[PDB]
Amino acid sequence: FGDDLLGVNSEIARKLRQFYLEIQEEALPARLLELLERLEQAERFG
Amino acid sequence: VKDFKQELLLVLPALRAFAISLSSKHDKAEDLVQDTLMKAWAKQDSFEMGSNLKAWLFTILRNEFYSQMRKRGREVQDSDGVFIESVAIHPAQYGSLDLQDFKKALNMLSADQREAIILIGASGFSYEDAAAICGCAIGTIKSRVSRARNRLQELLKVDR
Repeated sequence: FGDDLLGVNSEIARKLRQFYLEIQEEALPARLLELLERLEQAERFG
Repeated sequence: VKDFKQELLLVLPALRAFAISLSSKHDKAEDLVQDTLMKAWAKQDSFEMGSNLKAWLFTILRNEFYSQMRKRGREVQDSDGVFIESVAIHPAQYGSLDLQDFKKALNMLSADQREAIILIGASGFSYEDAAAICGCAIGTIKSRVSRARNRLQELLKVDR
């Protein structure tokens, strides 16, 4: 299965998904959420 | 409309993970996401209906990131002369993967290989969409993915 570049049964394909997941386990910074709220608020007054 | 905001909240965690994976400095990744959010909000009306929003957002972050690297590279060239590369990731909260080691392995890759393997192997983009993000051909992404994958296997000492 040479056309399978990522390797559906490879350990590296799994580790890539794991790394991506573990990063998202961490809390999304409040200032980022607060910024999003403030952007929406500014649109509202328009 | 609340709709664009709610769409962002869905993509925001993956967007942050992309920035951290891409960054060469641990304490600069979080500002990169912030700047991306501000630019995306301003350009939200230029988002083509029916297209990939995640790819649209990742493109903005990617381009802003390389823009920062070019600017920082000029300031380094006109000052001390040393680029600082730093890795600082809290240990895995859910599983057992050594995140610090994996990130260090990612940094051993070229800039093109690192981004390609993240977009394809982690971000869930198709070869077509990843090519559009990087502004290259599909064949280029595929070769970059293959080289990055083989290097990571040797780096992380995994036979698969």
